[PDB]
Amino acid sequence: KMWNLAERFVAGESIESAIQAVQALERDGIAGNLDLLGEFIDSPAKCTEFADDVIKLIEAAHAAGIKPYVSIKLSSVGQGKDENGEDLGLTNARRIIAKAKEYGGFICLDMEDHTRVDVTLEQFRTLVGEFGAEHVGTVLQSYLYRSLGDRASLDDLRPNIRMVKGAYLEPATVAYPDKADVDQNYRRLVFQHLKAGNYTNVATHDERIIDDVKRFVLAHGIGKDAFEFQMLYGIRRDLQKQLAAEGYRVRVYLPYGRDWYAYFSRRIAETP
Ligand SMILES: Cc1cc2c(cc1C)N(C[C@H](O)[C@H](O)[C@H](O)COP(=O)(O)OP(=O)(O)OC[C@H]1O[C@@H](n3cnc4c(N)ncnc43)[C@H](O)[C@@H]1O)c1[nH]c(=O)[nH]c(=O)c1N2
Repeated sequence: KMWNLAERFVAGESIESAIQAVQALERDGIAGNLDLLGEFIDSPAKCTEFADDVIKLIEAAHAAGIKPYVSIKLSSVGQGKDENGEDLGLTNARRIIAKAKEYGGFICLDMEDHTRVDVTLEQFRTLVGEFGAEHVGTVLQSYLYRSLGDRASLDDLRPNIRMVKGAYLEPATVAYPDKADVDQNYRRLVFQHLKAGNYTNVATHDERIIDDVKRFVLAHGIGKDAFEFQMLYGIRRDLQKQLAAEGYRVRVYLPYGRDWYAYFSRRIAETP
């Protein structure tokens, strides 16, 4: 009965359970951000199957009257694999974004470990050019030394970017080892993106940072339509509700699927 526990953080194992969970968030004035979980994705066949499963999700969400908003890791759809002379991740991402876009939806390219940052930001730029900044977004992680520079380099795209602290175990040659620096850099990324007038998703459960961002938005006259807070399903549900009740946009990341063990284990690891 790991599931009796994991149900807090994972919508369920089916597309149906995910849609039901988005519908519940929506009834509470909160948007959803769907994440298909998968573990075996280590072959071009399986990466493309995964992409097809994300597309089936997008169709089901659209059928259920939900604007598709889905986050994917490009490695899961073939990033770094060549199929007939083109990168499989880019090929599959195009299929997935085109389908989301047809239904007025949006895809976020999540950011993986440091080895995939350059390719992801190159691919993101390509895809923004093909589909528009209103339909594809990405993520920057405040623990990396390179992130402030990366954010500034994307300003010409006026891009939708989610700021996160960072999820991977990265060495000190790549990521600030001091949590104080990670947190200060997080504010810097959020504030520079907001000052540039780009749509910003403030993905954090750190209430001190949440309060400071509220302060910043107030002091700078930034509208509550210009950014949103984002949280993982099941973490600080009280803040999710409170921020929605105070007029902020809140969008909750909802993982689903049969392969939930690793995701669930990371939620357990991060228990305060
Ligand atoms: C919507 C969204 C989307 C993503 C990500 C986060 C979110 C919210 N992340 C993960 C992110 O990098 C970061 O690891 C987590 O958000 C945790 O960091 P915090 O900002 O919550 O602060 P921090 O880790 O400091 O935690 C702050 C507080 O939040 C609460 N909290 C956090 N985790 C909890 C838990 N498991 N159980 C109970 N309470 C908990 C506790 O109160 C804790 O003190 C991510 N990372 C990445 O590298 N690439 C990505 O694409 C993404 N995508």
